[PDB]
Amino acid sequence: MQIFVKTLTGKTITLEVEPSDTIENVKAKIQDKEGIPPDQQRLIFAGKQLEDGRTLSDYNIQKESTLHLVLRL
Amino acid sequence: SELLCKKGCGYYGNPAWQGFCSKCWREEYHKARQKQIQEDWELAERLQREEEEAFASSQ
Ligand SMILES: [Zn+2]
Repeated sequence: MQIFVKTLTGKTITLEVEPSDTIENVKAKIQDKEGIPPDQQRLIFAGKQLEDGRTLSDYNIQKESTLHLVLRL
Repeated sequence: SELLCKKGCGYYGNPAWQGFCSKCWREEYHKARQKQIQEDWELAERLQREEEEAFASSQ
């Protein structure tokens, strides 16, 4: 399924994922397509920062769900 | 038979769509997404402003 990741600059990143994918795995995908190292990534969904060891399904992230991304400076 | 859409549009509701017809379900889904998207942006902005302050008191 695809999910969307919006940055604070208006940019939208499209990802191919599965519900059982870990947040860490999602961060690696973002690194593949945007070059951003995983440890700089802060992912947000439904009012929460996403923890690396949980799954997309743990947060009810479904098909066409949109997350937000902030970078550590 | 009276299992009409919960939004009173006149069409029949779907038990799988929590009592809504297709259109009303779709409208609710969009509004719910829009709200969480917007709120998640507010949070992200707050997080950015937190990063900017930590970077300032750093280097
Ligand atoms: Zn309806």
